[PDB]
Amino acid sequence: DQLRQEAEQLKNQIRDARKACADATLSQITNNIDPVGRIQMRTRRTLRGHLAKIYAMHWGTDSRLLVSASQDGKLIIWDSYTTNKVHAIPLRSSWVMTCAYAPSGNYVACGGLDNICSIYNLKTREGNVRVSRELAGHTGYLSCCRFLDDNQIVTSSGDTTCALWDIETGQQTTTFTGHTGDVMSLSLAPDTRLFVSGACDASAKLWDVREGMCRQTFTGHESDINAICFFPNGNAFATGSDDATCRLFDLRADQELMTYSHDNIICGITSVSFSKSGRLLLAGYDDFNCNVWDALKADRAGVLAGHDNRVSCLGVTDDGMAVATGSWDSFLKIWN
Amino acid sequence: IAQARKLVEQLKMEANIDRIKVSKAAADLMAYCEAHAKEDPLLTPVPASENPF
Amino acid sequence: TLPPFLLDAAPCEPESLEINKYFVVIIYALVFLLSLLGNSLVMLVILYSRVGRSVTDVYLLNLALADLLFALTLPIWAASKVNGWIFGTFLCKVVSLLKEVNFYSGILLLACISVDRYLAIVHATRTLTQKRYLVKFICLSIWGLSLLLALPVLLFRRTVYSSNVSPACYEDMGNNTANWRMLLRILPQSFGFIVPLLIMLFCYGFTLRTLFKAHMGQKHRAMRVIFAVVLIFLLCWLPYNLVLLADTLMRTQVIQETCERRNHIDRALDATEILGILHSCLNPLIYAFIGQKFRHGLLKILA
Amino acid sequence: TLSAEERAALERSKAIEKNLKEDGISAAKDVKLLLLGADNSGKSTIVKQMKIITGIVETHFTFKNLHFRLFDVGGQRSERKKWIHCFEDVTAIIFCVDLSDYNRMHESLMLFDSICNNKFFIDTSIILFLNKKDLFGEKIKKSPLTICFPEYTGPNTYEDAAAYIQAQFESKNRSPNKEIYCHMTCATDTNNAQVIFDAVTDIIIANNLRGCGLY
Amino acid sequence: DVQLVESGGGLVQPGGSRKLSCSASGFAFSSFGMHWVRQAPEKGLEWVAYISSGSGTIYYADTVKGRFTISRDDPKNTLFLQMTSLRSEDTAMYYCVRSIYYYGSSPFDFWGQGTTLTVSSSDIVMTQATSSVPVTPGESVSISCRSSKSLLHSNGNTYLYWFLQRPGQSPQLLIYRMSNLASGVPDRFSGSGSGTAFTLTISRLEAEDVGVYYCMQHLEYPLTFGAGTKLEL
Amino acid sequence: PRSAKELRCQCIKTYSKPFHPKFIKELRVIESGPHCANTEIIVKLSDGRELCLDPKENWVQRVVEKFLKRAEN
Amino acid sequence: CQCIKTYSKPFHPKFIKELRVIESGPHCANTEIIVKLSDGRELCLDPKENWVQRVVEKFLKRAEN
Repeated sequence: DQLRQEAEQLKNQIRDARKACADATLSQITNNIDPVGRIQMRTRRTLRGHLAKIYAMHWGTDSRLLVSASQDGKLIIWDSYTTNKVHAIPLRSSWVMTCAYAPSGNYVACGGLDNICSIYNLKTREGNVRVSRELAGHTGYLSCCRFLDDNQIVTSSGDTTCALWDIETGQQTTTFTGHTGDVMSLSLAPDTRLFVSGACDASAKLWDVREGMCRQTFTGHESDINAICFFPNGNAFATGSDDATCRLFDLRADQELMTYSHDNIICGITSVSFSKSGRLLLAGYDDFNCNVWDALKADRAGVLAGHDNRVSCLGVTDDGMAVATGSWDSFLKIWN
Repeated sequence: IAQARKLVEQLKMEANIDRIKVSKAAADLMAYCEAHAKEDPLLTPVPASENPF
Repeated sequence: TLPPFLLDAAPCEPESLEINKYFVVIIYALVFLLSLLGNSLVMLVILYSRVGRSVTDVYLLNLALADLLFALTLPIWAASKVNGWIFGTFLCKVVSLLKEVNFYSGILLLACISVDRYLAIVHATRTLTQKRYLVKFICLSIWGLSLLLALPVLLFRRTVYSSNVSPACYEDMGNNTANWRMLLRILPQSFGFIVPLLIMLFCYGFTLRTLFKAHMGQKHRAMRVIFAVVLIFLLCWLPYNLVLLADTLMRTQVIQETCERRNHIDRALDATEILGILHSCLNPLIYAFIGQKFRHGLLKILA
Repeated sequence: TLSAEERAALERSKAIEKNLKEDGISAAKDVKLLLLGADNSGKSTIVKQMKIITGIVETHFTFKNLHFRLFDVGGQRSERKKWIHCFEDVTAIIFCVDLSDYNRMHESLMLFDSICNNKFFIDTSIILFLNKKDLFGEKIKKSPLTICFPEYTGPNTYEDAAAYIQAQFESKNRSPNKEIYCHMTCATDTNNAQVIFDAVTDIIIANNLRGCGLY
Repeated sequence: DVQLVESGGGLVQPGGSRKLSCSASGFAFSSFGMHWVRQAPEKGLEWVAYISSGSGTIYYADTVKGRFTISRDDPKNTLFLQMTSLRSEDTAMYYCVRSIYYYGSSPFDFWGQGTTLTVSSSDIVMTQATSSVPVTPGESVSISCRSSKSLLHSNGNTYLYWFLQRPGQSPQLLIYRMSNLASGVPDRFSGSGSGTAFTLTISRLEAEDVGVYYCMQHLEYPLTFGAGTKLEL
Repeated sequence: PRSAKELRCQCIKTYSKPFHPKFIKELRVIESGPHCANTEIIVKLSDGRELCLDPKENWVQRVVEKFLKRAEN
Repeated sequence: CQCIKTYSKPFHPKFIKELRVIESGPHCANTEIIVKLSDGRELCLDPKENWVQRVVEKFLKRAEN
């Protein structure tokens, strides 16, 4: 009972300190920057071959190779330039919710409702793709696998916790706890030393991969957070929730900078991605179309559209040349 | 009694953060998006001769 | 040196009326307008959104195109009925080709829709149902077959100038034209009435038999729709074919020939042609707008 | 596809696509059903021809040249709103209710109410199974059906009591284009597969009727 | 362990027919394209025939076009080569090579052990400058060969392959496009080039690097090898 | 002049009893064509009644020729 | 009567489809000949002209086939 009072006063101290740092909103300082106009993006490629809903997609580090997981139980690696299928990996469980690509192109980790993160080796001497390691230890559905190196991966689950794994040994090196709801997404910072995870408790909190410490927590959303992605400089991140609102939080100021809500938007955000410059905030919505937000003025700088069903995944190449979108209509479209 | 003991401990670390005014943070994010603005093929369309797609 | 007298060996002169002309013009104009509007609405509803384009959508699109072309050709036919064919030989050939092609296409598309429903209901759980995803090729084949069957109209038609009657866009196959015309009538009555009728009866009978045995809450409406479709097809096409067969029998002397019967047959032919022309207007209501999907689409578009 | 190496790469892609389409053909002869219900309600022992194969549990029994795949979602113990949309394309929902449990009956009704009116399952027909007729028949004599349902007013006979429970479950439908196929089952019933088969065939006709435009 | 073994060699009379079998064990044979390469006595390597994965695309050399035939038995993991009429030119050590083609693959990594066949009594021309190069260990060696056409495709890839045939062994792939090191080769090897002139450099040469070096083009069929540069110590 | 979609012969049967040409005043001959398979001869009688003659019968040719010859004078 | 003027340009009989002859009497003075051609035209021919007489006979002979 006494500690409960201590908990409350600590929140008041944080709120007062957080409010005292606020001097001017982001939309008030950059009011003199000229708008970026209309970003009209045209479909350049249409990747077909999936026979079920597409739930995840990750870009290769060379901005040419893609990976996509679907309910059909197939894992396809695409040549994004010539639309050729490089690999086709049959999964054990057809219920895959996330699917990641290694930064070196050697491995691919891709898992889901089976509570297991399966890692596949592409550069094998036998010419086929084999299941190198199956990571187990999560009691809930898996989401947002992210490779750190060729032998280190961070995973998120519905156990209200995320885990840091060692692919060689197979043991859970570090476990990050503190969430009070299913964790739906995570993103790795460019300096590969920090990451943020968005959970169902309407809170995203910054975690340290080396120490396993919740350095900071961020609030403001009214519903569960569905997606997250860092600003390109690794000093801010953007979240997407079922509240049909996008928000930009700053790690140094510990306060949200601006909101990306529009009166015509009803359905929540599914995916969040940034451009190479950090100016266009692309977000996928449940009303079958993606919107491009000017991340500095909260102005809709065009709409992608085109898809027939809910857009479930977004992806921007490392060089920023194209944007890949996946939806439940079993089609991947590449925009530019 | 043993569950919320760590809760106040986490809030103790979360309160001792060297915070920065949002005015400075907003300018820093503005500078980065303006500096690395010539290398964005999405904000400014790439020439058709340099478009792999 | 006695007057020969007359003992029924007299020329049977046709009877002409003008009220029928005005009525025919009004009916044809009304049918043209209704078919144009209905088919345009069906096409717009189907083509506005590419989401959920099923086999029935493709079939209805083809049927709408056929009916629209038929209705578009109707007005010149009405003018010809008013004052005979004055528009020349080339227009006679082209218009007759278009009309007959669209007629055959519409009938065969109705038969194909019947087969599609048979496969979708009777064999719902079997592996044969997977063979109905060939809508594009089947429709193309139906159009090709219609074009093949409409060739005789193109080849053997021109303007015939008679004495008792105004010029007609008729067939000129030589001194023996009557017999060749009677033979050519076999195609419209075989690939236009008998074969589609048998296919539709078989398919819809088995569909009704399967539906009556099920326990769904929507069985009754589907059964009523099937009955309405079958009865509409019969009402539209049976009388014309019956009168055509009666005329064919009269010419062949299987039945006795007299002026009264000839006049009655001509009047019945005109009335039955008018009656059968209503299919272009009644198809959009019977097949397209009797479904929830199309009605919801129409409501949405008007937003 | 100009270079010699790129010609073989295109040949590899086309060979991959052939197997992708072939696997899709073999994935159309199976019926995907969803198993739901409270614990200890017989949701794992419906059909004695199991042939099964913590998380998701599959069951792939076959009947009358048709493959039935049953997915048991119990044991996840997470928020259903995040992964129940994966089963948006299931053919039907199989719900198991235990009539001898007077305490979990209200818990079962909450489960049925949430699932039936879910936005993803607004058109998926439900095959509701009422288990353990004999156990319920003996239980009602010892304790009348009034502690669980105080609003009951009809006779204490088995026929009226069992039908009263059925009416409550169908009172939560509240939607068109959805039909609830009920059936009373016991422990020693072998024809559960037959009951599922006829319901699934009946559900397919209703969806086919809407697609064909007849309704 | 990836292992290709060939059998069916021997002494045959002119005009007869022989069949060579290449049984594979250690990799997915059904996904690889298999070549036949023959090496005449102390003359050099030469491409013969190629069959694609799934027996889809088949190619033959102009020398033995219409005379040889290649067949593929995927369920048995065996590759055949039936020769109809044999002249005195057919005598050579026939090798069996696997090849997989996709974006970023290595289509000439593994060569078979080879079998010896003895018989009793337009195209892209690649030329190697020299035939014997004496050198001592620790000294960098540069090997260069030219070509008729420009191997640099419009896609940006240059199709040049460098092989090393140690004495008494089978050729081993070192560089497969222009500078892409093969799997397991030492990092001291490096390659470069510009369109029609290419160089292979070996820094800090070791005693086991001696042998005959061949440069081959894969831009267009038929495949042509170089004259062959021999390193002496 | 009406319009019809079926063209038919103008005579069902033909008169068979030969008669003197003095009873003929008007003649009409229709060559066979798309409308009818046979040539048709129709003659007005003295009292105005119309008759259909047989184009191929022997006496009909004689009668037609005599009528035309007398009229042509 | 039914004719007023007659064509003065002889034409080939092959175009003559139908022929009609009306003898003179109380109704008129000169016998009238009305010919319906293949192109739909109706022409009145003077019986006293030689070409008309030959054309009528040619048509009659052809029609007897």
